[PDB]
Amino acid sequence: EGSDAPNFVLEDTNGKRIELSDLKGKGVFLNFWGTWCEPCKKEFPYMANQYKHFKSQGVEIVAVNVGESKIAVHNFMKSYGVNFPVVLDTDRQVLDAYDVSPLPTTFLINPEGKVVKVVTGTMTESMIHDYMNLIKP
Repeated sequence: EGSDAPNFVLEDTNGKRIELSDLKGKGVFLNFWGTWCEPCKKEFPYMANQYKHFKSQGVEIVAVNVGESKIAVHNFMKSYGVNFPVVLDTDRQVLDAYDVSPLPTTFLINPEGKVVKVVTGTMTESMIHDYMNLIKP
């Protein structure tokens, strides 16, 4: 069932604009994070490993960075082996549209574009696997 996921358009660290509604038809694992955030750091390698399994099953990750710069985010991506889309919520407009407080917070969006599950806090690799299975087409 779910609720409609608020649409947004944000850049990646190359300046490419990504619009959430353009990912309809795929599951979207929408993860809010910051470079300073320890529970975020812990789960990033798990996300990358699971993405290897689920990209070919029609799950996309969109990891929304809260407020930091292209260079800070680039450096983090390289350090953590990020192999999936990362966008920059430069002014917290997307954070606020999702009503996110602590980091990380994750929204599991089905192929219809509806939020079916919300997860606050760090996620184990087993949990991430389950979450991606939930939203795959």
